[PDB]
Amino acid sequence: NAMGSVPVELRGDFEVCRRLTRSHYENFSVVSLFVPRHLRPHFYSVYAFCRGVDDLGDEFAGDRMAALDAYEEELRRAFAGEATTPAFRALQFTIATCNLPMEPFLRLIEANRRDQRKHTYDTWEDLRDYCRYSADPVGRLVLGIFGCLDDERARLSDATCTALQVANHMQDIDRDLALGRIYVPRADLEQFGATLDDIRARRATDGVRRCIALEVDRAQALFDEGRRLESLVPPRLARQLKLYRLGGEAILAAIRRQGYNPF
Repeated sequence: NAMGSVPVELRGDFEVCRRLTRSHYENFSVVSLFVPRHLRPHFYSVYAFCRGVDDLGDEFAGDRMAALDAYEEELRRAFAGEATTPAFRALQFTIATCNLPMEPFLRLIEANRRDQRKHTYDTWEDLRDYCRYSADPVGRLVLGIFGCLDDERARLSDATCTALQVANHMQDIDRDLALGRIYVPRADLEQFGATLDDIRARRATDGVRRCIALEVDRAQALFDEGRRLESLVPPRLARQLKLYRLGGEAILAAIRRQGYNPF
């Protein structure tokens, strides 16, 4: 019972975070299978925060930018000790207890703005750069919760978080296409004589397959580099990281076992 490790006055607010988290993330029992009871509440508040950013995505009615600005306002208030939501009161306690920096929260907010303005990616560097906002900040906050957040370990965390997002992008070419987005870099397709039109026309040409393979290799190399973090953290966090890695590696392995063919 994670709720018992939080102060009595805050248990309601953390209960909200727990509800919002469990209902939004179907696999949360796996994501938190290793987290000690005294740290689970911080997972719930951080994940409720991410859910809040998700909800202001494609299906949100209203000025996305204005909504996100207001959400950023709430976030800053939570760092000033003047939160007004149950979710953000819980986050406020978490921020303080785990000494979390503000930048990763602001980057997750910015990730949503990045997704608004880009439907296609020109280069690998552009995709990598998106990952610095959409994927990396989660890993950094997780290290923060465990007392492991410094530049060296963050660097290794980022390799893993980025690897994971790429792996997921690659297995989700079809899903993303149906939503109006292509994450496969334009230059990496052209490097093998393919184009974005191939992706739109769901054609798994030799160029397409070689481009997917290039991304898979990049992500595998990032997993390999990320792996080092597993030796630098408490064993509970280490096993959690290993398991994210295994999941990501298995996604790559299924892509390979499909001849690098989405669709």
